[PDB]
Amino acid sequence: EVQLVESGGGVVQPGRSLRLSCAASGFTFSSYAMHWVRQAPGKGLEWVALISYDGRNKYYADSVKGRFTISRDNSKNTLYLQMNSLRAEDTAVYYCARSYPHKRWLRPPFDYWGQGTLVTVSSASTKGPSVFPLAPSGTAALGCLVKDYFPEPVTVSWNSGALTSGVHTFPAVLQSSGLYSLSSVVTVPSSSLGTQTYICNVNHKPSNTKVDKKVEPK
Amino acid sequence: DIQMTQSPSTLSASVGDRVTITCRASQSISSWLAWYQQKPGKAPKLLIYDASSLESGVPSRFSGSGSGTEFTLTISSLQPDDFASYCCQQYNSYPVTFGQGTKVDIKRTVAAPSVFIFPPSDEQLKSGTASVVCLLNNFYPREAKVQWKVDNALQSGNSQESVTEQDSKDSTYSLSSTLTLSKADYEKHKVYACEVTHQGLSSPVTKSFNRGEC
Repeated sequence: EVQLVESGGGVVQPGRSLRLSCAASGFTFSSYAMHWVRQAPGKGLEWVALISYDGRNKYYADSVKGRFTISRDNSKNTLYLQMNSLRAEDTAVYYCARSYPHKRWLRPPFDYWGQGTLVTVSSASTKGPSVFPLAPSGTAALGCLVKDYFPEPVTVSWNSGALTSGVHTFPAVLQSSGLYSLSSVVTVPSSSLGTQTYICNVNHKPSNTKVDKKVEPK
Repeated sequence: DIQMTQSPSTLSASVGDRVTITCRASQSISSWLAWYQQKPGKAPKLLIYDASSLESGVPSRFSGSGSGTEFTLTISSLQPDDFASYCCQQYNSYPVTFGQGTKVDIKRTVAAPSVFIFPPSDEQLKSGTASVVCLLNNFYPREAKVQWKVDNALQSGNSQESVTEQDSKDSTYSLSSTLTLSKADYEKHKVYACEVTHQGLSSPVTKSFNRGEC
């Protein structure tokens, strides 16, 4: 029952530090070379670093050399990635991966991975969103625009979770300003407008912002 | 580092289909190539290593082939669990490298988008900013072009869009496009239009509003 569980990801500003952990279970961790691999938004997987079974040999990708340090605690079945001097381009999901057993640890396939932990490096600062109605103008669409917030994520529900069918909450896009913007829409029977009230419930926990915006015909 | 080029970027398939994804290497990697399966929020999974060997317990409907510089992953009788992304990896030489990935989505009949346009709210115009939203609802396939027009003037560089994941029940997508202008420039013009082209439409659909006089 091999399992790898990464933790420690978060949102920081350029130049700062983050320590990632990966807890391993279900195998003799101390007999395997271990790796970190990362995947930036909309890009391919990129190998970052590796460490030998006994922690004596470590190798690093050129893009992180001198800024990251891979390490391991074999008595705790844990692998670590300490980052400092982080850059925007270090933003990625970071994966812990096991080196294929009898394959050269320097260039192996990886037979087990974790679910990953997300690292976000940005000069933006925490900010709650503005929520604006997308007013409906026999099927009618309406929604809420969740603009200018940082960092991810926000959650949007409709009618406190009572309204689920026909709801589409879109992935946020990152604007020029460095802030996110998201839209959430729902289609309803034109004839229901005025009968049901429609409320997007918006929550951005990083800024402790909760907004309930009611959407009216204009 | 060895560059790995995967093709195609995406493909659609039905259950029972035979699906082929290729990966090419900038220099031969002999047979040192692995294939992985990736699903959102889950751990990557090793399917095939050494170009052709299946990992223990991997279903035999997966096969791998190739040697040198060109490589093939084939899923022969695709099953519902196989809708996912797939990436190759070389381990011939030290910095291991991966392809960009290939997404396999569910095939269905063509479905035209229902299009809606939303003017900026008066509360937003207060801020000094105008966001105009165009919604393309429940269409297939994923490929769609959204074109913003302001008093017939083609817009470029001032819009962003995002697309949902394929819907579990009806296998469609929806798309949101946002056009951003200053409040000053929004008030300079009258007609805001999003023109949508898609396979489900015999001809492009335009939805518009007239800023004033409404």
